[PDB]
This record gives sequence, C-alpha cells and structure tokens, in this order.
Amino acid sequence: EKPVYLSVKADNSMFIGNDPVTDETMITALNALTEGKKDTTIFFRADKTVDYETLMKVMDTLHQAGYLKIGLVG
Amino acid sequence: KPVYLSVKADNSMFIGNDPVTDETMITALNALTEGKKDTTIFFRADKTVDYETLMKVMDTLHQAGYLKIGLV
Amino acid sequence: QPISVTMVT
Repeated sequence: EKPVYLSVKADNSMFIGNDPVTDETMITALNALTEGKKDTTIFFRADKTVDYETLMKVMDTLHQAGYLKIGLVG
Repeated sequence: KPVYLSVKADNSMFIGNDPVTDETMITALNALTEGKKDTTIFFRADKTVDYETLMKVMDTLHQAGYLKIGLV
Repeated sequence: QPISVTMVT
C-alpha cells in the first residue's frame, strides 16, 4: 500500500502528507490514509534543524500505535 | 553483540566509549564488530542534536553496510 | 524501547 510521508518543519509544525497534525491527532490522520494497515511504510522527513527530542516524540507515537515500518529521509 | 553510538550536544561522537568522527567511525566500529554487518547499532543522542547531524551519521553507517539500526 | 529505521536514498 502507498507510503505516507510525515514532515516536521523547523517551526515544529508537522504534516501527514499535506494535512497539518500534532502528536494528539497524528494517528487519526494517518489511519485515514492507511485504512489501519500497519505494514504501510512511513517516511519521516524533517528540516535540518529539527532536534532529536522532537524526532523521538513522533517516533514514539507511531511506535505505540503499531506503525513499525519507518524510513528516514533527508 | 550490539554497539552503542552516542552523539552529544556539542556534536562530539562516540562508538562505545571511543571518541570518533565521521572519517574514523567505520574503522572504530569494525574493531568491535569484526566486520559483522548484522550487528545491531543503537543510536543515542542528546535532545538537542539536529536531524542534519543524525542523517550524516546514518548515511556513513548505511554506505558501509551497517543496516540494523535502532534509535534510543 | 528502540525504534528501528531504514534510511532511504
């Protein structure tokens, strides 16, 4: 199934595809795209300045939701 | 046996307790893994380390064939 | 509690 791109910007704004998301809404927005298929590949991209704490907060939300196929892009 | 790669806020880097830089990291790692590319590499970093830095390190590991990466 | 990642290029 079609991969989803999650983008985090320097302002810490976050997007699933083009949809603005936050930690509390990201899994609902993602499930709209994946129809709950946990084998869908998630590609994470971030502005060069985004820090590791932010990255890990996003990764943990995906992980606790069962989205385990993650690729980092840069 | 897994290896821990640490990146600190000042961008200093370590393989185990061994200081490394991007140009020496793979030699230092091979000394621990004996070249076994299925060895798990755990990446840990200070909260303020930037994504650019993380990706420079990930790319060096990746181009060397170390593909089993866990973020901590 | 690690997260596994691939890097893509």
